[PDB]
Amino acid sequence: EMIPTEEALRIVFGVSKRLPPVIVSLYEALGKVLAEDIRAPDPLPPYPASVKDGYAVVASDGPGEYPVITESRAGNDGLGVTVTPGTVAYVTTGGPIPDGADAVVQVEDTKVIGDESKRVKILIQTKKGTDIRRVGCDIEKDATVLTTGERIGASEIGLLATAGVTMVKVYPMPIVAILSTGDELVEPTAGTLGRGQIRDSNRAMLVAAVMQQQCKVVDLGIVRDDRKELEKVLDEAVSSGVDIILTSGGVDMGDRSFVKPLLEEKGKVYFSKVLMKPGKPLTFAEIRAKPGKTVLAFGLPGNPVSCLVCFNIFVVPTIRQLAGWTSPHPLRVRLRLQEPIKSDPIRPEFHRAIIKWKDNDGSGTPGFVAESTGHQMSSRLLSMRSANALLELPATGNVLSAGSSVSAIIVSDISAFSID
Amino acid sequence: EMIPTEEALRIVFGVSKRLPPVIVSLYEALGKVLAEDIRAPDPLPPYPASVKDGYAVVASDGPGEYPVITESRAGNDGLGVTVTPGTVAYVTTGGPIPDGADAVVQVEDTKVIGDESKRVKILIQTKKGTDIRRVGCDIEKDATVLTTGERIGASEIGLLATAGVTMVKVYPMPIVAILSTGDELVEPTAGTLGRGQIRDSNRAMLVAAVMQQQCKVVDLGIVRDDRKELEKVLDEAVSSGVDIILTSGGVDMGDRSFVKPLLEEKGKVYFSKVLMKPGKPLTFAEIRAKPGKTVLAFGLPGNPVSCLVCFNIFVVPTIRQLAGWTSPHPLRVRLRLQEPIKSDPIRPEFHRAIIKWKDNDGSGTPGFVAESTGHQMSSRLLSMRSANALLELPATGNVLSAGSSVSAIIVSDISAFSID
Ligand SMILES: [Mg+2]
Ligand SMILES: [Mg+2]
Repeated sequence: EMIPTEEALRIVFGVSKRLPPVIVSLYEALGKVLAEDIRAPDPLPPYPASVKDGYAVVASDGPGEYPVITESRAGNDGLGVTVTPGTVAYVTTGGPIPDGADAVVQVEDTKVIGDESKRVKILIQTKKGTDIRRVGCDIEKDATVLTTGERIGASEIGLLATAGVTMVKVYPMPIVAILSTGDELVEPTAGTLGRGQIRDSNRAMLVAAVMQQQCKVVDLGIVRDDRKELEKVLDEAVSSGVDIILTSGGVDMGDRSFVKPLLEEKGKVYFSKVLMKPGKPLTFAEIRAKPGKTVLAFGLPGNPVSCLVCFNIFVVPTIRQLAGWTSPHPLRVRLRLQEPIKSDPIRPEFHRAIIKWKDNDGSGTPGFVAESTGHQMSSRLLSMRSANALLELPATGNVLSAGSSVSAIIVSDISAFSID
Repeated sequence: EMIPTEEALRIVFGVSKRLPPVIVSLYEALGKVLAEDIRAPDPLPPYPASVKDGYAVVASDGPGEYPVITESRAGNDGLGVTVTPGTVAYVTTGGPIPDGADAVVQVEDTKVIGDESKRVKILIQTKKGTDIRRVGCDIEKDATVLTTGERIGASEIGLLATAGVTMVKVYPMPIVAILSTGDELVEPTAGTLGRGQIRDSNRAMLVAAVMQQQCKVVDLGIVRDDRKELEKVLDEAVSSGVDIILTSGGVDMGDRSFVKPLLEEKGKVYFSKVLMKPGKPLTFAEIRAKPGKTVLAFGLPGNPVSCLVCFNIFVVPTIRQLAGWTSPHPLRVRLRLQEPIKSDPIRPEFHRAIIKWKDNDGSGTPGFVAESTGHQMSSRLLSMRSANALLELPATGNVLSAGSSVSAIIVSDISAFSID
């Protein structure tokens, strides 16, 4: 009954489809994947431009004293002026090279002479083309500067701005609906708890996890253990326009667990048991919204750790696939254990760790190392605290010694890792 | 005159100060650093809770047929009912254990008997405490679940919700003002460019870079090469409440470069020349806003590459330090070059690369590898395209062969790295 994680992931990958592209403004494009190629409408620079503050010269003149016939910093400066042999022009970095000049001698290789007509001493012999950016040096006209499937970061925004593109065709992020289930739950605003009550922590945790993925959230609240109630919430969520529904709890054993029977009634359940610790009751379904698009549903396990681990392993790549990422899979690295860890005898375990890069990983060479977050019980959300990786432990039941190597899934921005 | 990058960074670190903490809502706390410890007001679970769907029993009774005297799923279910020797109670996962029961036998190790009073056959001999979470098992009452200086991610939001904390004391992000300088610039909305004009790309690039750091941006636009004009913009920016001002251009040589003289007049310039390629004219200053707080100013170089490299190396750790990060420094790793690279003979170079983790880094062991983004000229923003690292090349002027190892600064979320 329990399918391997690799199979469950292949099923999710084959079912999930990229969202239709949209047109957004320049700053709305940040973080999104391009759905069109971007072409430069003009060259960069669009005019021969100086690399230095100095003088535009005729290289063959060589060292000597010359009159300064114009000054060129921007725009129309020096328009219609020709730098002929025996003359020079002052230029600032980025200034347009006047017609006739063929090199720039930086100001450090010159000296101003006299005082009232402007004259300069060129102190070196330069070569044609020195310290000039030719037209199209950096970007040629009609070059493809960005391509469909490329994710937009800060330099890509810079390239869009360079090319004068301020309305961009991209793949959008999915809209995600989230609900919690359970008669024992109370809102996280609750003070004193009554007997048999706990605060709903999964919903806020998932809202935050989805916010970190840059998706709009639809918070559907706490749903009680009543089939008709959950049916109504799920039906309205499916017809609301969301792309993904996340539930937690009420998906495994127990006589008031209605998520799985409702997903089986409303859509197609691809799996409901995965060979993994934590996360074995994870349920994945596809529901058709009536005209009419597809909605993906993840029936996440109720235990807090299980809920977040399943989100990290299955929901994150699904969000990325819907958002057009060509490489949605998580970064996996190899690392060395800083302490001994016992694997499970039946299920491959995703053991929470805090990893860091060290100059010596224990073997004399630089590498990542990992520390366990401690007890791994699925009810213990403190085992996720500060965890930036999931160690992929095989189902051997053996104690993996300190210094041994394992594969690890990196789950939090690797560029925000705390240094050793 | 050119100070080493390590010295420039130490100066910035010593001058930069953590911002005063504020109180925010639960979801506004995501991404922020805690400025208080968080204590659990009650235990998790706050009642003895079942780990399984099954029956709460007296362990010493052993296998046998017993009447089901109550059912417990949440809240007050089973309140006042005592499970005595010779009786059992049905329980769902998370349900409160009735008084008198001391173990749970999961439903798979039982069978329902008869049909009309409820009776069950317990098929195993269990042990006291099996499949029960004692009060405080996961979190003890008054335990510190989160500490001052801890960054809040999704699991931390979950822990805040668990503890009923929905108003959180955190360090805020800095507010950042951004402007571009130059008579040659036009807005990125411009179509056909006139002679000697280019689109302003640095400002949008920096707005995006600051957005990626989760800071509010104040966009001050294009400023022309006029001392009084820039003075007015800088003066108003300083008194606006921002914490950081970023300029680009007009900071090195040239007779219409007013950023450096204005920073020297209005505040204290700590350095204006750094021994690095690109980025050597980087200028750093502290300005006092009149009552009255300190404002940090970075006079970034005008060349697009230089502008973003300096942002990545100097501004990012400054943002993080202001936002209370205890480890603001960028992740540095060791990696192997996939192609030969020529270092500079005078300045240590921050060479743009696209890095990835490989199962074989070329030496037979897993590791990061790097490819150059190509020509590294500072006017060529295409050299930043897709770059996720800066290779730290020493100032040797030698060709570093393919297969050699270098240090690299990771500049983009390592958990969003495209896999090999
Ligand atoms: Mg439940
Ligand atoms: Mg300028």
